Amino acid sequence: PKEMLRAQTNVILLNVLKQGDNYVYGIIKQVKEASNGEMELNEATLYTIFKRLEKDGIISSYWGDGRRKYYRLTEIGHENMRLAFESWSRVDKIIENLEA
Amino acid sequence: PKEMLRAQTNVILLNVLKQGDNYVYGIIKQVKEASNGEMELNEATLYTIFKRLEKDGIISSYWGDGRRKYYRLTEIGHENMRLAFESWSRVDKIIENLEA
Ligand code: HEM
Repeated sequence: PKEMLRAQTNVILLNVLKQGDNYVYGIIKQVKEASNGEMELNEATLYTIFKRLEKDGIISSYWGDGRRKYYRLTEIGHENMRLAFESWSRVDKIIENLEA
Repeated sequence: PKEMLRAQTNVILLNVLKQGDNYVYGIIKQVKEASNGEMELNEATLYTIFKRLEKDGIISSYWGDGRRKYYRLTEIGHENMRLAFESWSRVDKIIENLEA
């Protein structure tokens, strides 16, 4: 399901930036390692996602020191992540209660 | 965020039906209890969601024995849930690796 995959990719990318500002190739490498090789993201996929996140004010970009484009979570992006994490956590506990 | 709330509601409703076929008022009651009262879903919200899920072949409906409309996960709906659970579980382990 394409839109769920995009949702999953967005969550992963935001959690990478939560660990620290990063650039596209560094993010790909980190996600490849964290997924034991099972998730090899494409440069162009990240550009597509980051254009939307920047438009929405969730992340911002800035140049490093061949200069790399770095991305950072914004203050709004951090707050949105925390709200999402807390509400999905409540969902998890609801589902836990529905089973046993 | 409205679309994330809808995503959360969909997941909860599908997990209710995973526990057994059910009807709208019974589902509301179960979700209210499982959320310790914090999630009181509206009849009309469930109708909206169930119209889409039925259209998509994820659930189907049938009459009980004042007769209630019962809903069941379909074979496709069960398979979609399992695939979603497995892939989001992989996401969780990816995020775990990104932290420590
Ligand atoms: C860790 C925090 C999580 C976030 C931020 C998150 C976010 C999202 C988003 C954004 C979507 C798609 C809806 C949209 O893009 O508007 C989605 C879909 C979904 N999530 Fe999560 N999610 C999280 C955790 C979980 C967990 C723990 C489960 C386990 C039950 C789960 C199950 C699902 C399912 C089944 C869908 C598919 C919804 C559909 O196809 O309609 N998610 N999630």
